[PDB]
Amino acid sequence: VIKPDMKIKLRMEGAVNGHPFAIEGVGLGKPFEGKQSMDLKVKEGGPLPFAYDILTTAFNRVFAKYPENIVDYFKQSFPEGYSWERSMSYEDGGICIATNDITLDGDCYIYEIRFDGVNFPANGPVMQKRTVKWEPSTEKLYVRDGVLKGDVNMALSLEGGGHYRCDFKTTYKAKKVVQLPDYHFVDHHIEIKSHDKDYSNVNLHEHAEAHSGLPR
Amino acid sequence: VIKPDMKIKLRMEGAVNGHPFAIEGVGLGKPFEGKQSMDLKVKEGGPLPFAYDILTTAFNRVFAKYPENIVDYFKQSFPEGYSWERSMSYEDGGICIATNDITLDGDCYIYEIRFDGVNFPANGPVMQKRTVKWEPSTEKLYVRDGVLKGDVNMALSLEGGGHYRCDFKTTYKAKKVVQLPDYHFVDHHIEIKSHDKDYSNVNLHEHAEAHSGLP
Amino acid sequence: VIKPDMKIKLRMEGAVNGHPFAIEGVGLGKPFEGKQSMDLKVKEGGPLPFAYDILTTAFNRVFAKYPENIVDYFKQSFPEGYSWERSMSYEDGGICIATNDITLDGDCYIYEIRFDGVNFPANGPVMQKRTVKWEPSTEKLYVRDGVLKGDVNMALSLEGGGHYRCDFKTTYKAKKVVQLPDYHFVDHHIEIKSHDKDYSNVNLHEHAEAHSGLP
Amino acid sequence: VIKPDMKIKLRMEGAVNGHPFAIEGVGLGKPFEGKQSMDLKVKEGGPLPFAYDILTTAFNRVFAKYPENIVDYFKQSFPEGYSWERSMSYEDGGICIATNDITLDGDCYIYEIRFDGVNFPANGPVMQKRTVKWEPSTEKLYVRDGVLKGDVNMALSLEGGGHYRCDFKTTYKAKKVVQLPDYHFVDHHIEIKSHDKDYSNVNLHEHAEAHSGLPR
Repeated sequence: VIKPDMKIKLRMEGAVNGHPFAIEGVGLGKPFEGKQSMDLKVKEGGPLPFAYDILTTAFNRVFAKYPENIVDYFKQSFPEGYSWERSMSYEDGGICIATNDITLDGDCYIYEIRFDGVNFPANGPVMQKRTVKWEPSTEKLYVRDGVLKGDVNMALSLEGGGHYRCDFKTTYKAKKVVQLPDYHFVDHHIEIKSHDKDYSNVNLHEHAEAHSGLPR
Repeated sequence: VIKPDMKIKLRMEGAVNGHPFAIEGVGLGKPFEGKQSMDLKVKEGGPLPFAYDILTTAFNRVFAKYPENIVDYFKQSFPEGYSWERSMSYEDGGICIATNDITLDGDCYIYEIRFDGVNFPANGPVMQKRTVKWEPSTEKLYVRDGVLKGDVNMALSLEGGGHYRCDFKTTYKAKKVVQLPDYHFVDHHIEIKSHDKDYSNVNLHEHAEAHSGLP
Repeated sequence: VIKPDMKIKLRMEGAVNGHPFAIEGVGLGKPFEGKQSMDLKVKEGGPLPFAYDILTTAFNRVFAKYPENIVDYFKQSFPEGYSWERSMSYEDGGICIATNDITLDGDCYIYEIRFDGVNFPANGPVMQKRTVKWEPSTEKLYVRDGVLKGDVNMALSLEGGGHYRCDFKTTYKAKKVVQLPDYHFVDHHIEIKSHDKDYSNVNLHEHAEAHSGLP
Repeated sequence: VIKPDMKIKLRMEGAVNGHPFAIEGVGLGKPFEGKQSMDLKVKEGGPLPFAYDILTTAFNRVFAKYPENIVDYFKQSFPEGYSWERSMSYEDGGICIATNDITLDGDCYIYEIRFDGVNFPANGPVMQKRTVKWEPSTEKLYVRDGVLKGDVNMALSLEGGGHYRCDFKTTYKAKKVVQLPDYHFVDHHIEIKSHDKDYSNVNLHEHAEAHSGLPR
């Protein structure tokens, strides 16, 4: 049920600082190559009055290249699928939380995403749209209470230099019993490859690969 | 346009650990006495698989008794009203965030509430429904960036003793220009007065009073 | 063995952002009235390159007025005494941690204090010495694992208005078995009454009172 | 002033939950190989009533292998040296903070370390000594206010499975003006290679290598 080429359809509904928005996307990815791409359109709440970048990691670790020697929690979970829950705590007190319920219909993954954020300062980099991109990162994954956790300290690069930090904590929950992996890592890189002026239209790419870190 | 007795209608839509739910409420309160009560009904997602208590502070500081010597940000904001944004960070890593948009229709406040929480551990007191009540508390309120902030370290009492801590951070935003207050406090006390077995029906009370502290 | 008037001697050794310092103090207080004062002198590391205010809460809850209806963990612990451990997490990522070991010699409490802080930004209000005073506050106290916990969200007022928040988490540990109290509060107010230009010499006051909250 | 083989002498003084201790160490490392090792002896406060593992990352990024294409803040800082300040926030509310002032005398680095920790629960993995080792990790490094920051979400493996998380935030401060690097990573792995029963004697090794993460 996992093919080398898969399709993606998503809808995100959410709010930031109380202002509602919705986004839909269609994309495709290569589960065994750890690559995916997507075209996204703002359907409600546009033009978004906050940095689009805070949304992009919400738009599926199935699309991570896993080696033979590491248990792949995500690929095992299908056809039933899995869901995730995530908090994103920014250094200036802004906080977002999101969830994705991921199902499979034929060769198309369907994401139902909810995203909510609060307490972003009016003069902060998020509401003033001064973010440039996410730096690449390494997520740490480990088992807790029979489910899988993923943590990572991320950073947005800012216009005119400097970085803006965010601590991500994710819980991933398979919809059926699956084999549990040992502690491992997923390196990833997410990139807006193109966008129009107010980000109503966005082409988004991600590359991700699991590994076991420095040996000995 | 603020009367001694006012009505309340609310809808909350939300999710905890990805589990969607919705609650409706009707109540009434006394803005100048700092009291309010309401009846709440789970309309979707019932029976709620998490402690009801995490929701109750989301179910309006206009219902706080303010003395003459303290600027009342909330009462000033009407008829236009105000909105709030809040994060609630629990000591075991559970996080909720909520927003309320509050408007006025005649004598009736209307709340549009959104509530979301994630990362509550399966074995923790929230998902295990081991909470008893919120202890009384005191919110600290202060101005930042031309809007009003409210912070408080809250605690839930737990079944079989002990407490479970949660740090609240709220931003309040008037829909019009109002006078901004100096640093002050709001003491409050929130109580579920009655409920049925699975909390499908709940009668909720709050009492709150602003003050300027210890000399 | 607790008298209406008691003396205090302390030494604090510490470091902020890796910069070592040391302070000595002599003072006196009134355990049953919940008042205390003291004179403090920087002995090493002067002139301190950070806001003095971050240190003052480290410079003893025995000097809190407890009513009859609340168990007094602190007064019970003497003559053996008690110790405390505390973290202070500021909103800009600055972190301090402190410990005090408190003993009794005749009529004189002796404090051995250690204080350390890191990650205060160069441009932040602590390293820029832009703090004015701590606002009055209310500590929440409650039992966990047979010892007493104290939590409070504190705020420093800043020069030119605005506030700077800090979350306090303390653990208090009696040196002997004592009666454990129920959930309660300690209101307190701490003030630098006088100081010289670079805070080499400081006269510090505190007033504190326990209570059970809002009904 | 940077040699392929360098010596290390350190003293750490500190307290955990108010109980004071002191440790001294002698070791050596290979700055260009990103390898170092050390023998440590508890001089005061033994036998330590808490997990030794909380101390080990306090016992110098000079010993990280840096590629040509990444600015090496640490090697540049010598002979004058640099200092660091660090907070370590554990998921059960335990908190440690430490500082190291690092100087150079001939071919020997001298570390003066202070370490303080509080609010470790009596029944937690630290006071009950149920930690096994630190998992390998990837530190994220970036410039802020003209100094270098390093953040990483770390994890201790626990006896009988499971992990215990800790968020590290470090500030590194060169003692002279040096070139500032772009955002980068340092993968590392720290290991107690041998110890006696109560950890009075410990042989500690670390391997570390800088890189720039996933490309494109």
